[PDB]
Amino acid sequence: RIKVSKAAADLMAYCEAHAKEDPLLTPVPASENPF
Amino acid sequence: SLAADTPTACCFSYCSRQIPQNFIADYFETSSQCSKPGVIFLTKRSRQVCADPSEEWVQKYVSDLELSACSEPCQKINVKQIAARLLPPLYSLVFIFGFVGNMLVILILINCKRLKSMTDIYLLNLAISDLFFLLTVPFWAHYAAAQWDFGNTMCQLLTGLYFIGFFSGIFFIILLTIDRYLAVVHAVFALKARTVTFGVVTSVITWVVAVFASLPNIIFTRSQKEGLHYTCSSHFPYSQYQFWKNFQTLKIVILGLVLPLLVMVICYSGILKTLLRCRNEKKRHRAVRLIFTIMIVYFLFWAPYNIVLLLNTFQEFFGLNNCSSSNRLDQAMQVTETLGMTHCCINPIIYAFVGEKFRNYLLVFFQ
Amino acid sequence: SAEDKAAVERSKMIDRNLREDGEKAAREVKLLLLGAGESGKCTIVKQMKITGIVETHFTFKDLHFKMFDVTAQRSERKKWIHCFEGVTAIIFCVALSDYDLVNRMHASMKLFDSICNNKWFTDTSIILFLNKKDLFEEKIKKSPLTICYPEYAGSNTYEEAAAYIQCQFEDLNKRKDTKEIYTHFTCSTDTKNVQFVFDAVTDVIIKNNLKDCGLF
Amino acid sequence: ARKACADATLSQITNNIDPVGRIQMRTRRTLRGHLAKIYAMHWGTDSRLLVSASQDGKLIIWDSYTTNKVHAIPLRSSWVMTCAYAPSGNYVACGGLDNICSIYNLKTREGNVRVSRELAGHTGYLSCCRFLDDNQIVTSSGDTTCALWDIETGQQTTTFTGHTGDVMSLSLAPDTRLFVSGACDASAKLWDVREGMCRQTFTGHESDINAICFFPNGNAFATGSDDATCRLFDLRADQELMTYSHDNIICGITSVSFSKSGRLLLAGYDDFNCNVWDALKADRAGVLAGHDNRVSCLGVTDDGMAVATGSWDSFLKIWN
Repeated sequence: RIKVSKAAADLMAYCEAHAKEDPLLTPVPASENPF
Repeated sequence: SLAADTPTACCFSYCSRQIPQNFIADYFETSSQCSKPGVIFLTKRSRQVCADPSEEWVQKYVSDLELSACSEPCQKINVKQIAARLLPPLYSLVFIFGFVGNMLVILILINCKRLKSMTDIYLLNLAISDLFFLLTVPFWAHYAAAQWDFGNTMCQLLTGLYFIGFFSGIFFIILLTIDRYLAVVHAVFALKARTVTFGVVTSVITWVVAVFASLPNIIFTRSQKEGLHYTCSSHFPYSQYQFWKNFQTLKIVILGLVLPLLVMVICYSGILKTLLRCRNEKKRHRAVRLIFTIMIVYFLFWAPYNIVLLLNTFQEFFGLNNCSSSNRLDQAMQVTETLGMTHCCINPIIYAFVGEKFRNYLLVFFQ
Repeated sequence: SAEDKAAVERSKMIDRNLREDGEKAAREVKLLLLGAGESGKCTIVKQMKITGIVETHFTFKDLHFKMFDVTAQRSERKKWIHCFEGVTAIIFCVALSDYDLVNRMHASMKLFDSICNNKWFTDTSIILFLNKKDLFEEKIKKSPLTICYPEYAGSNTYEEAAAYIQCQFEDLNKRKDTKEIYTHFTCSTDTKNVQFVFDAVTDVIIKNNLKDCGLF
Repeated sequence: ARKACADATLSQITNNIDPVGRIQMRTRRTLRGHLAKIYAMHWGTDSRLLVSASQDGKLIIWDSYTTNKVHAIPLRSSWVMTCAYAPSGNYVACGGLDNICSIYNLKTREGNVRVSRELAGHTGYLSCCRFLDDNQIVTSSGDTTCALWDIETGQQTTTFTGHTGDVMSLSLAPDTRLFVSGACDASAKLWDVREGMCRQTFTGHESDINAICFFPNGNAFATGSDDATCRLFDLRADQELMTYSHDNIICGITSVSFSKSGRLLLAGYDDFNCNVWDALKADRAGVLAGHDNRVSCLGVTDDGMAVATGSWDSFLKIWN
């Protein structure tokens, strides 16, 4: 078992490290959007 | 019988003597509303002369005058200036009401209903017919108060659209009645009979029958100059004019108070007979009340129109050759055609909006 | 774009077949079965026409009926009762003899009340069937009805007991105007029992068609 | 102890991050053709072909790029509420109330799609199913049980039991080694496909659970309940990190899915719309609306390009 603080830190770190590869968060242009 | 197509003048007395050609300046053809076929020669003065096309000399003059480019007919100008009193607001409010209703019905069928039933196809086709009617309505409202500002082919296509919408709506009412009959009396048979493809087939056949009935009115209608103002109306050839006239006033009448009324009293009768199996007073009473409302509304809004048409055609019977009586009859024809316009514009609210499933779709589309 | 055209035409083929299958499903009638102890409806199944859901197909009077018996679903009923939304009618089978056995009649009544007063089956009707009538006569003229119902119809005879049971089963339908219950007692001849089902299905189709056209 | 490992609430920890803010998704493609209510769906790794389950007895493969139907399979059981699309794209699993899990081969000669295998023996109905591999496949039965099957064998390779309430959903981790299962007993339990037993149990709900989904990182997972709440649990922390609950929504939840980066958590509710919340800040970010009936199925592509939402109104649409 680990602390809830370290778990939240890992979660937010995984979010911020993958925030670039977020087509939902980042509005891609029509040329970069198949849909 | 388009916008009552009230002619400027219908005269009932011919000449027994010869009129010189130099006194013939302009020619005008009498509309189909006249008791007898005739041609009006406008002289150098405002005074006009009448002639029957059955003559041999009148053909010579009516040809010579158009190659270049007696009694007085009772001018139907009072009919127009009383029509100019309150035709336009009535026509306009009927048009806007029917237009908003039919667009509501069509958008509802497109969005919520998605045309799942054959009743939906029939309702969409009836709404399209009413829309075609209401597209022509204001164009005739603009002609009631002022001269015709369009050409021969334009008023011909407008007559085509008007009569197509009228006949198609009349036939689609019968189609909806037959669908209700098959759903109430032969429900287990309607499960295999009511299909969307059969609905589209019957709708196409109804459209082609409507246009086939309209074509006699399209070819026998044209626009001509009556003095300063223009007018587009139906002018049948003098060889069989009355006959064609009869045919015209027969067709609508055959489709006005005979065929749809018999279809109704045959279908809704069995519907009410089967309604005894419902065993729900609140529902049975409401259904019988709605059926009676449809019947009485159709009567009150179509019987005077066919009655006035029969009055105007058969003038020998119940003689009304007096031009004052002719003015009263033309005003009656105008108000009865406007009543038929009210009927066609309120048929959407009486065939669709009365249903609860339709009101639910409407309120869902609203929000 | 040959591949794109081929894909579009294949989608058109699939949509045409799907519309045909939907027309087939709309033409046929889908019925539902429910019961406290046994929802198999042995009275209807005994007809010569005839794994969790039992599907029974039979055509009668130029009308095909599909019946779904739900008895092997021991899970929570509310979790899968929403799947059957849109059926023609629900045929609820209650054993008349199962009135003194133990709570079973009370369980059937509570199940009927929970099923009829459900937000997913408000428009659907209920074709209630009362099984075991000949044995119900023996049970009612040998044992009193006070065991199940305190009132017991007063007279405590077969006709009065059956009438009181029917009125009590109809009492659970809070949606009187919205939902109509067709109550019937099963007969020895299966043809009358299927004729009642056909009449109830015809009435339900009448209601549906009148709601479609706008009369109701 | 469980309470001993508790430091604070997640919001007090993440109050330093920048908020995502208001996000609005527009409807790109709307898929129509199902003549019944749609219940479940699944996405593919290629983010081009998806599966959908409907009560019309027919399952059609949707081409999300061109809005077309690739394959059509008639079903002998019209009462279906679960479906799974294999990552390899060769098998499609379909369940329902028939207690039978039917596998259909997508890639066959002459376009002849036939049942690859029929998995029977389930006391209860099929509530959820996902593909471990092309041959290993897990399903949730209605008898509070999960079953891991082999295709070419047809026997129960593994059986997971221990739930007191009816099992409604399962979720597979990205590493495809351990999974989670949510049942009606307000419990989310972890299982391993190799060990074959419950490793950890997560509670903290008052009503039945019918939705669950792993975090893209694999160390956390959110659970969907019917009392308008979504709780996030961690596999290593053994702690309830965060809870979604709002006053405007009181209806139940049908599906829960995470995005590519995981920063946005999507959940289909019974209020005829779906809600997209912020993963850390525990606040609402978007309300996807446009479904006539309740949003039944929710899916997000593996690359997170777009999100497919399908409702009981025979309508499933793509948002991006």
